[PDB]
Amino acid sequence: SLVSGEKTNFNHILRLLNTNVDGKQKVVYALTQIKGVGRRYSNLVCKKADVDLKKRAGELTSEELERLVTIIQNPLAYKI
Amino acid sequence: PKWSLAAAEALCRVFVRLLAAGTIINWLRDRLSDYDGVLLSMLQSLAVHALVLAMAVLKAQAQHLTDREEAIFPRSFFLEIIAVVLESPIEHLRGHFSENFVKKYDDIRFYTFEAIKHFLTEEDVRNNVFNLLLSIEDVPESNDSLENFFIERPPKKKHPLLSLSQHKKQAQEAWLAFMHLGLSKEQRKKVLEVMSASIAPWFTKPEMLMDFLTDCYNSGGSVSLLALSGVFYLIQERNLDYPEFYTKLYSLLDADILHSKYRSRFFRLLDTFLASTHLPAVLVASFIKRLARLALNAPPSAIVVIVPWFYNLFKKHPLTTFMMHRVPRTKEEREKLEKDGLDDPFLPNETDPMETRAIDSCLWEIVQLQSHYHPNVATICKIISEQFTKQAYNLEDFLDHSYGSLLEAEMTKEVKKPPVIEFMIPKHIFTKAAPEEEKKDSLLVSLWDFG
Amino acid sequence: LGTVLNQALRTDDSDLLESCLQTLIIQNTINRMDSSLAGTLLSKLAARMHRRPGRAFGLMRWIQWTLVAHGGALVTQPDLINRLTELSRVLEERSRGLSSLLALKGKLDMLDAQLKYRKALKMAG
Amino acid sequence: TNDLFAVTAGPRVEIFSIRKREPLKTIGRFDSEAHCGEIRPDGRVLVAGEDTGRMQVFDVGQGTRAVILKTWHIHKQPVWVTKWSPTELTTLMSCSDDKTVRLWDLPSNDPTRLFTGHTDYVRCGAFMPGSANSNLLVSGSYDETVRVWDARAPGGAVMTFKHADPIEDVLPLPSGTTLLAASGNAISVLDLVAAKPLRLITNHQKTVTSLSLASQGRRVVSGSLDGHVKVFETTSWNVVAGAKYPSPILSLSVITAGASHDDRHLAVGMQSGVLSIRTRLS
Amino acid sequence: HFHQVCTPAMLAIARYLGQKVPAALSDFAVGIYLSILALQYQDFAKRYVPEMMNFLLNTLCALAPERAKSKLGNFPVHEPPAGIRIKDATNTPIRQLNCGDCLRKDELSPAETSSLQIAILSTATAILKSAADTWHKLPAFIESFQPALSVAQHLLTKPNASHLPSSLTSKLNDLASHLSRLLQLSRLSRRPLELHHHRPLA
Repeated sequence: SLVSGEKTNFNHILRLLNTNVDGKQKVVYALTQIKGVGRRYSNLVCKKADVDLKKRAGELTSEELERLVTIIQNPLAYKI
Repeated sequence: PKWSLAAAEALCRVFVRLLAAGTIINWLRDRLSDYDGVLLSMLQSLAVHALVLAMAVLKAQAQHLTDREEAIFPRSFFLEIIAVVLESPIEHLRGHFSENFVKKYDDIRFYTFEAIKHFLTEEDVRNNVFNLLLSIEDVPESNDSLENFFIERPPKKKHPLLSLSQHKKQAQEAWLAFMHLGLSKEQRKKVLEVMSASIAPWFTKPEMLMDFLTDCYNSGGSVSLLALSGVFYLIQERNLDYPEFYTKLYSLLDADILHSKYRSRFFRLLDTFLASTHLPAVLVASFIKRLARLALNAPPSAIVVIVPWFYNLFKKHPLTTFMMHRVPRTKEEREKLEKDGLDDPFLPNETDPMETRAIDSCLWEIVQLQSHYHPNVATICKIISEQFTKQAYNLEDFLDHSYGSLLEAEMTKEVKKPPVIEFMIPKHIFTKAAPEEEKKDSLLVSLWDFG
Repeated sequence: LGTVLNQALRTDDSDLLESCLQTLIIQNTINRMDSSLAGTLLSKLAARMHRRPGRAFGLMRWIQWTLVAHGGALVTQPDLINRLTELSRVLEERSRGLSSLLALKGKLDMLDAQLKYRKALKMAG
Repeated sequence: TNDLFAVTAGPRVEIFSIRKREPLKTIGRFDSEAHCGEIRPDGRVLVAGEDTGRMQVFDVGQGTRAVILKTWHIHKQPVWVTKWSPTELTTLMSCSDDKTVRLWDLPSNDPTRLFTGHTDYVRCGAFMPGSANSNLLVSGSYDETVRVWDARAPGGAVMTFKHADPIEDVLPLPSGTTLLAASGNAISVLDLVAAKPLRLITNHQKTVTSLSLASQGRRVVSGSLDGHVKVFETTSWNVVAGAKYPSPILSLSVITAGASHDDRHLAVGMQSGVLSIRTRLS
Repeated sequence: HFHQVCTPAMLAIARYLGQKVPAALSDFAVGIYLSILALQYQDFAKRYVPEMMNFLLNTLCALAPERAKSKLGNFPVHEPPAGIRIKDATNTPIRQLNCGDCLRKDELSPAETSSLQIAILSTATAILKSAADTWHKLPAFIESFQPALSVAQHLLTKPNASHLPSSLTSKLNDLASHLSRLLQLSRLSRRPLELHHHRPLA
């Protein structure tokens, strides 16, 4: 009768650097949903970010969310 | 005794130099024994600098009072240092000892724990050692997370001082010694407060905490509210149970918890316990209805906590929203209900929450609490009244709210926006009758004599 | 650790059994624990008696204190005598050699005592 | 005969190979969740239910095939369990979490039948094994109630047993006589021919998560939030054996090989997101 | 609805009302004073003060003629620490409360304490009567005034009516009859809730 639901709340709106509205479709679909960011560049971001593509939005904890945030602010000190 | 202290520190200097360098050796060690006595005196004297001198010569003893490479230092003499530290009334001595040495070094931590074990094996000193155990807070995570030693990082590679399980074992033995000699009521309270964060992690096997915690938890009341944190801790880490958990919580939540100071931590445990997945609608409706009847007597600084949580529970289960909106379906019961008003089938003071009939109740509590003297409380029930737009209301923006917070809010408002006043003031503010003005008197004057 | 004991023995745990057996508080736990669970304990400690007979310092004191606190449990439910009856055969295998296990020591312990002397001749030498 | 079996953990399902013990194909075509993946015993079509209340049904070959056949969103409320009929190739059941249990045939776009009667969260249910057990369906709830309905009379339950615990799991015996109802730390065997309870058995601290049938319809296994897996007889129902897992488990099944249904291996799915598979080979 | 000065004073009443487990009859009297103050604050804008109702029922049980035994509301019953409760003084009549009662007296005479406690009880009866009058609306009426009837009939018991005079007995009987009549009113007027009868958008 006591089953932990520490992950079941995921299907909701997320705020980001430009948009405040973001549901869950895919990690690369959300990063394409971000304005000015395309599909292949988004694939580059996730492979550099070590975040697994198989996962979805809402499945991602704080430090790696903000890691994606930092590496979408700066694309140069991380090599490109 | 300042020149005595100067002679003492120069004596430590020449002692560590003669050790680091190296029929006569008997007196050469007699010097060090009488110096142990002299350092006991200078520690009972400044005492902080004498303690620095003590740790320095303890390092020198480990370093060069042996023929092996193995740096053994006197556990006995260190235990005497431990005893005089815990017996001396100098709180600054104890603070310097804790911060500068024990909060830094793992050798000092472990051998301190074993010295505590012996020293408590053999009330003021109880409170001193208790405050030191409370001063030790952080738990290392791994054997390579230990990674700092005052003396002799061992090349054994299976050393007990190298093994993190032995450190938790020795701290655990010191803690078992303290609890078995028995601690005060308030000491027990502080342990039950800070247990799950810095004590219950420090145990290899906290199952004796399972026993003592279920004791002080079935005792009842505020101590059970404090003990619930450790019960949930053990349920997470080493998943032993309780027979009927949610019914025990149903009995546990009562009138005075909304005025308790530990209600914030309790509410956080409440949110995760009712944020578990496999819960029935009758059970969550039971908890909602009881906390509603309690909200009829709650502080506003607790109402602001409880009702966004109500919003989230209505989100996480939509079937209980007939307590939000119950439509009579048939005109027959419509006629019966306009004939005689509906009675609440909710059974207060009922034992088991799954068999309380909070199903088919309604939240007349919140439709009344809408008319509250506080405007943000009026709005925080109005969010229940209006619409379910937002996906989630976080609880950290409503916990840690008190009347202090509300007063500093109204104080951190503007110094004055141009306000409004009540016009046509009666002159009969304190007049008992005022029967020629036809204005009804102040009831405070009608019930309080002013003469 | 009495509720820990009770939990372990009514789900048939061995790890939690081992957590209680690794550790005075023994007295506390058994005067805490219950009755039919004490019979279950007695049965599987008999299993332990058979399968590993090394140093007995802990668990044979444990069955002492078991029969102290709830030894009268198994007269009030006596039908499980084979709980006790199966102890009642292990004990006499456990005493076979005691027909001559003191005949072990005395000839040997003198030979011990002879080296205590042959040590004593030499550390002064 | 197949090498196919499917798991779900969160919003996706995952069919796995028996042979290589590997995730054969992952399916994330579900909107919110995936409460139970179930493949028709023919062995090519899966059906699952999300937390949005929708259920999907779709076909798969032997690789990565995800061709969506049909779906339904009529529950308007989370559908927890659904099951094919072990006899027909056409009809299924679905307990939705509200009160509703209902019967569907794959041709139309409407449910063939619908039973009510439950009151709290109804979260388990299945068909009735037996040749004579033609049209019969059991479902257990959080209302401490199990109810069995005949299909020909869509009135009330043909029978209903009440426990003192929210009933965690349900399954009947392939002989067509009795059923085990898992309620809390205790599970009750109850006769369905005379509608009488047979025996309550508990050996658990925490509530049993999942129960299952073993070797030849011959041994039952129970798994509890104590991380606890137990095996019992089906004649004496005594404690036969058991093991422990480092997390509170949530689901379990031992799966077989083929003809004679000799068991291959156990897979248990835990709270900490681990499907362990202990294998015995002959 | 909001004032930068007025309702912060209501918040001050809330603090010293919900808090302050009373340790003296001066604390009893100042609680009564701010109770009638919050009455005046919340008259003809009928908002709700749970701290007020809590402290009212709390002083009704804390004047403790026999004891607060069991099943008395969901308000926190506290203890009269120095025996702050009425004794068998049925002859000291009621009187009207004064600001001198805001001064502590440890040398206080038992006759003065009995007259003061009986005055506190009569004034509290008047407070509960006026509160029922101004709060006959607000459909949690039954669920907020059933403990009032509970403490009422508990003090209407004979081991408490022995210590109470006939004046306090008649006051309490009038309050009990009025509260029963109003509970019948609120029960006949009680309806289920249909909150979000939402107007659908185009």
